[PDB]
Amino acid sequence: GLFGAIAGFIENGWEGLIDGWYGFRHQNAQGEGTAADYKSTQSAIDQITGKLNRLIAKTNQQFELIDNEFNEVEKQIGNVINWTRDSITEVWSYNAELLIAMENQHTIDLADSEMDKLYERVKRQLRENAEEDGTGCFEIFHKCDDDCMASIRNNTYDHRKYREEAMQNRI
Amino acid sequence: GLFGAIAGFIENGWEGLIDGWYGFRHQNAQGEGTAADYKSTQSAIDQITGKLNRLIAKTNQQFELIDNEFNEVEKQIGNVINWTRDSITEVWSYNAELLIAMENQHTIDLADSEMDKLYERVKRQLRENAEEDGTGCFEIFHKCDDDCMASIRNNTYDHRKYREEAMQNRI
Amino acid sequence: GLFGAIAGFIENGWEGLIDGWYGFRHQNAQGEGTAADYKSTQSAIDQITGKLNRLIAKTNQQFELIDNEFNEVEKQIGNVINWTRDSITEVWSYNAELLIAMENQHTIDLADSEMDKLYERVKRQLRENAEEDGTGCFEIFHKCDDDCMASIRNNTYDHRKYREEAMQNRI
Amino acid sequence: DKICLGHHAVSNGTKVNTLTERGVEVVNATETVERTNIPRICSKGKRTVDLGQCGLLGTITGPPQCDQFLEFSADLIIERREGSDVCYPGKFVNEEALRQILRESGGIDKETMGFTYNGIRTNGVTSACKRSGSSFYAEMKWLLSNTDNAAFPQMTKSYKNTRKSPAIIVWGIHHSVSTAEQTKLYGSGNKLVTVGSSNYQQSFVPSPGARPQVNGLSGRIDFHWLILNPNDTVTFSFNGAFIAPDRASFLRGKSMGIQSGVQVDANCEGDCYHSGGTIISNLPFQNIDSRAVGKCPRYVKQRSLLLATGMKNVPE
Amino acid sequence: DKICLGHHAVSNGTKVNTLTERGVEVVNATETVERTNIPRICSKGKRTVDLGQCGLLGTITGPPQCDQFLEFSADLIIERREGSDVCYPGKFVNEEALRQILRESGGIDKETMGFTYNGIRTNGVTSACKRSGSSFYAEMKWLLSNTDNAAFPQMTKSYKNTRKSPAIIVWGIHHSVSTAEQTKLYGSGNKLVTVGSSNYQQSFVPSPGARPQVNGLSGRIDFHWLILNPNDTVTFSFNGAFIAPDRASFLRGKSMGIQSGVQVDANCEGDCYHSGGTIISNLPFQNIDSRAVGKCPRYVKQRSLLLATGMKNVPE
Amino acid sequence: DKICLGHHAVSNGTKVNTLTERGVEVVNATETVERTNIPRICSKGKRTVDLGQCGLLGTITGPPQCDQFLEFSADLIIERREGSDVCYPGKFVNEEALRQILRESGGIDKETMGFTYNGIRTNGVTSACKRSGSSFYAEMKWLLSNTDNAAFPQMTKSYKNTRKSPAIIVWGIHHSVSTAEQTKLYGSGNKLVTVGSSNYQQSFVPSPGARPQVNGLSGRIDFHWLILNPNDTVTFSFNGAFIAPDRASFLRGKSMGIQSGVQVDANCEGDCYHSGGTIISNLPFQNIDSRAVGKCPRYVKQRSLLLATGMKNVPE
Ligand SMILES: *[C@@H]1O[C@H](CO)[C@@H](O)[C@H](O)[C@H]1NC(C)=O
Ligand SMILES: *[C@@H]1O[C@H](CO)[C@@H](O)[C@H](O)[C@H]1NC(C)=O
Ligand SMILES: *[C@@H]1O[C@H](CO)[C@@H](O)[C@H](O)[C@H]1NC(C)=O
Ligand SMILES: *[C@@H]1O[C@H](CO)[C@@H](O)[C@H](O)[C@H]1NC(C)=O
Ligand SMILES: *[C@@H]1O[C@H](CO)[C@@H](O)[C@H](O)[C@H]1NC(C)=O
Ligand SMILES: *[C@@H]1O[C@H](CO)[C@@H](O)[C@H](O)[C@H]1NC(C)=O
Ligand SMILES: OC[C@H]1O[C@@H](O)[C@H](O)[C@@H](O)[C@H]1O
Ligand SMILES: OC[C@H]1O[C@@H](O)[C@H](O)[C@@H](O)[C@H]1O
Ligand SMILES: OC[C@H]1O[C@@H](O)[C@H](O)[C@@H](O)[C@H]1O
Repeated sequence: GLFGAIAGFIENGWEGLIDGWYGFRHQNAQGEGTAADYKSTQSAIDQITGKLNRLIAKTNQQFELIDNEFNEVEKQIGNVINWTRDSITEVWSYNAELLIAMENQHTIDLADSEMDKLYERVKRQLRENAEEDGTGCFEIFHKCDDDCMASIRNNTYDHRKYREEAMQNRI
Repeated sequence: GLFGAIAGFIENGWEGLIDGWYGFRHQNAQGEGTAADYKSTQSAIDQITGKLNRLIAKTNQQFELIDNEFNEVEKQIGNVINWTRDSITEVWSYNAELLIAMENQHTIDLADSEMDKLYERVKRQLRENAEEDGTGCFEIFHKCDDDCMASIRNNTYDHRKYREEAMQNRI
Repeated sequence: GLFGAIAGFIENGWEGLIDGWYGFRHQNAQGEGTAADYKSTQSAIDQITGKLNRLIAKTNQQFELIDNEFNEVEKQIGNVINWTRDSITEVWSYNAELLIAMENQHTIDLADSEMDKLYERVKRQLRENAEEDGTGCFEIFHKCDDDCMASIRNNTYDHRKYREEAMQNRI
Repeated sequence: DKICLGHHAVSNGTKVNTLTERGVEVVNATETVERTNIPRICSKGKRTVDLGQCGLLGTITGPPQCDQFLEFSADLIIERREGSDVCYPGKFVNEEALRQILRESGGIDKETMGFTYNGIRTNGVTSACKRSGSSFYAEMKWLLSNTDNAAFPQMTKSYKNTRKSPAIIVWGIHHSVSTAEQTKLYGSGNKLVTVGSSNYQQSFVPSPGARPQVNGLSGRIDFHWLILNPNDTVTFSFNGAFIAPDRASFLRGKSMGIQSGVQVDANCEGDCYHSGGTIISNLPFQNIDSRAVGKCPRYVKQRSLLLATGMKNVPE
Repeated sequence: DKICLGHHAVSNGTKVNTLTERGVEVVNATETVERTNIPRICSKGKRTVDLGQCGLLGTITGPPQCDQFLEFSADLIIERREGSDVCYPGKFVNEEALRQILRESGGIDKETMGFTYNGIRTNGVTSACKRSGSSFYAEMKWLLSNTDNAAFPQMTKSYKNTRKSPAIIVWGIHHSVSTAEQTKLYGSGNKLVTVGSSNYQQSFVPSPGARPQVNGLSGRIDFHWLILNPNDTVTFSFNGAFIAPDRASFLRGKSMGIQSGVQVDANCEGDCYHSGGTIISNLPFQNIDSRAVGKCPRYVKQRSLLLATGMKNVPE
Repeated sequence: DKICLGHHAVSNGTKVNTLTERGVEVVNATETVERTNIPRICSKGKRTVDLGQCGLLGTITGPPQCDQFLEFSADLIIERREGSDVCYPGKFVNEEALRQILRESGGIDKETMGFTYNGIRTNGVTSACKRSGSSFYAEMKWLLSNTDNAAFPQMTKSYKNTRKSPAIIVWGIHHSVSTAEQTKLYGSGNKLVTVGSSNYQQSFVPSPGARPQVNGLSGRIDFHWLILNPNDTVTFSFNGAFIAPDRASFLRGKSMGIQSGVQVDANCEGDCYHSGGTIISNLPFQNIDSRAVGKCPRYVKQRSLLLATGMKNVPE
């Protein structure tokens, strides 16, 4: 749902990748290499995290019996209580259900978010040196060795270097 | 609200279009033609759908009288009941109101979503062959007949074909 | 959270700017100037606005005593009431907490929204005349005086004028 | 040569509210609060009993009205305003709790408790409980003294719940129009009716005297009741003002009790009732009788709450 | 030559919580739980009655304190801890339900029931109910026997609700300090007070004997009550220990009852009251007295719940 | 030469529901409704009292069973089905309210009320209340007449709450198997027990007669009770059928009362109890006993509600 990346224009996703949530698969000089992006991986994690520490919570509200399991109470008040009780059970069953769906919708669309914010920051690094393949790859129009890959990966990559190269190469 | 497309940079929208939710108006060789995009149209529909089948729901919770329309009950317990009752009526009136706004906000922002995911996939097809007009059109800088339109529409359109043509044409 | 702009690729933000929420800092001919964008500023404001006028609300539901501060009521019914009562206090404390977080999450992600819709409309004006610097600036590759800045600011800026200039300048 | 993206709209759309706005035009929306009633007790499929002129508590005592009902059996039980639990004026002690029981009983099944009587009458009848001529409650017996003023010889009787289900035991105290007249019936002195179950004990002494004519009669018989358990015994110790139960009443099962003023209709089936008819919907919220029973939508105050099923409607 | 977009910030912002974070700095936020009380019953515009030393149930019986109030009329009714429903020790049977009635009555309007008396006293007074000297309840009459030990000739009286509204009928039973002293007043034997309405019957026999001195008097008069309907009749059969009602009391309309310890103030107008003052707000949640009445915000446990009204505050 | 972005997945994931979908595969999710019970009263740290064969109300009266408990002291109080509040058949008037008091008492502390007796017995014992041989309630005294049929000389006693906390005063009425036998014990006539506190008055007359044998005895003693205030006095006026309280009972503090069928366990500490054990969780919702007490998660109907903790799982 939403945002476009996860199950969408990024055509499925990667069982290979086990170092985090997000990452880069490349191919160049040596061949294929895959290395997870810890800042996008920890951004998602640190947000889900914050939900669990809200919902996994210590309700100090105490309640006590009004009721009796062993010598059932007067009939009239007993029926009022169950009513009141069940009237509430409803509310919470509703409240719980809806909470879990609301947050699963946001948990998911939150994941799709952190991916569209990565793709579209690696387009801002790679200026006019490369192009949008369609499904979630850039075409680095010019060679990029396993130190040039690593310069995109740790956000140094100067596009000034290879701009002169790509300028023509891209024709 | 949000996302930018629906009532925003796409300056209003199309009463003409009756084949779905989303679509393409073009002009070329013959002139103007409009054909709805069934995958974006059914993606929105299938998501709204899923809401209705959640809210339009069979609550088996039964409740029975504690109360009496004909010979009103004791005065004391009667006032407790109404209280308890009205205390709840409040809760649900709140709960309902808020549910409907929450989901209308998401229903809407969900629509705006599926449009920004279309515009920005037809930019990924059309590589460096065309440009962002402003309000929701690309300028195909090179002719595209009513079989070339149809190649964008069913996601075949190779940008390699017309790249050579647009390269200069775009100057 | 979400959307990428506010605290993200826009590396922090501007204590200088006091004329609204959003704006443009430039540098050119004369030097630096900052002028707030009232349509994006009022779009955010008009949306938050609409929340407050929902939550700041006149609940006509009346309630009365069932209870007694001065000559405490019978013991049995008294314990039922507190129960019922506290059973509710729970519900609202839950309901309130969750409402405020849900809307603060949307209030925030709503702000990040109106910024990504500005950046990415000033890219649609500036066609192929400029480039994405990385952190939230375009490089107008060609001079833009303090009437050319103002043409982007009030959404006139024709990219046809300076396209010829930027075409080469950008190499 | 060019290409445009966009979305649909319509001539006029439906105004809904969002989290941030009060009244955005959208394409299709649908209503989320049920407003439409049906003025009948939609009873298709269901074993139904419309008591009419019988009042629910009458199905234990057995006045004239409640004759067709002394062993009713049901899925739904409808109660009527016309209906009445008594013939000889008086009332049921701890009334409304009992109805809350019988409404959910699935109907009752009677069994005699087997009391016979040495040295009194077994038979006292009134002009307000009319069968052929003047009669009484069918499940009960007005126990008197043999002739005017004579001895009510102090008695004890007892009934063991044979069955695995609990019973309902009923009996009445007779508040006779005066102390003078309390004699004319039962004889003089402290008139003690005592009632020992086992998970319950208690006693009842009539309070005779003046009180205005109802069905043109100045007396009262009020009925009391207990739930007798599997295996238990009740014991009835008394010396006057006692209406003796012929039969104990057991519950058949499970039922819905409602109260209504509208008629039955076997055509339309429904599970959400109230005194104005039947709430047939699939909507999460109803705005109809906030005491609707059965399996309902939720009551809300709101008349309408429009949920969007389309995008923003934007024309030029 | 270049162009930059961005957003505002400030030196220091306000910490709120989001769905995923506990304390993000944002620009402007506002508080969503009302904490600020006003220590007075903000009563502007409103027809108010501060009972003070009258206790709400006193407005039917009419002790000394409740003299200025026997026909009060109101929008708001304030009850005080100083206040009291009695002069001759005793209490009201089924008390708190009655107050729940009178609080919402809009005030009461009295009418005499028209009982006169052949062959007794009509007038019994006590040193605890002081008017000029020693007096009694104004809406009631201590009915005795003519002289010491003499006959209380068995009586019956009756009042028809003439009006279209329901009434409130009151009466008292006198538990005299001993069986010896029950005679000194009314005469000997089983002292039966009986009370037949029509949608209600019942009886009362005094229980005399020892119980410690309150206002230096060892007796008790406890009051009982019923709601008499349009057209109905109540009937009062008795032979002693009876406090007879002079007047029946009808309800004027609609009112808010509160209980408080703070003073009135006509300057500030408000609709959410409690015993500590007046909750004036437009906020959806209050954290003040969880038994606040009137039209309130919702009680919550939380002291503060900060709702954001700006973006993320990010400085360098 | 190229570069690709993307995200993780797995062989198979966990199905959850979203706002728009019923069952999207996601990577890691976690369960949000507690289902796992512990079949014991997890009581680590806590001053606990398992009454067993004592019934909570027995800790005031003091039957045989409740001997080890007449001054219990506690954080948790466990009640058992085996347990019982009585030896001489009968029951407690207004029972369940009292337990709701004692459960939260933190345990009780006794003090004698100091009644001695001129001209009666002080000592009546039964074969059902067995200590050494046949005995009685320890906190009470069966007050009789000196010899068979003899005078019960009319009495009055009184106890002032010395302390700053409220007390609990108890006493019993004896419903003797017959009027004949009411004499054999106390002597004849209207047997009036009267009970004046100050914020409470009332009286009790035994109703003797037939009712079936329980512990092979056909009589009943039912107990009544009041909360006596700081400074107040209670007064006990009577002439027969009276069980006199030796001691008044004060509350120590604060406790949790539960009812259970499972055993204690000092190993595992917990705050959410019910009759099936102990709900140890940090989950917001439990699906276990909807009458769980203590500090619990919320009951819900749902068995499982899976909350997502990862992205969409998409493989090829
Ligand atoms: C209230 O609920 C419990 C069990 O859920 C049941 O056993 C109890 O008797 C109920 N009471 C009535 C009268 O329905
Ligand atoms: C409780 O609510 C009903 C329905 O609105 C009302 O008619 C009834 O009399 C209420 N009870 C009291 C005592 O106000
Ligand atoms: C119910 O609530 C209030 C809490 O402020 C308390 O003082 C009152 O006495 C409670 N009732 C009982 C029976 O404890
Ligand atoms: C009831 O009592 C009988 C007496 O013969 C006994 O055999 C049986 O176990 C009991 N059964 C039930 C269901 O109460
Ligand atoms: C009350 O009784 C009188 C008898 O004179 C009658 O005329 C009137 O219609 C009755 N009913 C009502 C509702 O006022
Ligand atoms: C209780 O009575 C005594 C009399 O000796 C008195 O001095 C004291 O103030 C009273 N009240 C309390 C709460 O101690
Ligand atoms: O029902 C009321 C009246 O009915 C008459 O037929 C009867 O003869 C009268 O004694 C009186 O009882
Ligand atoms: O009020 C209590 C006391 O007051 C005295 O004035 C009166 O003479 C006494 O008889 C006693 O009643
Ligand atoms: O089970 C009760 C019976 O036990 C006997 O031992 C006793 O002598 C009888 O009087 C009777 O009390």
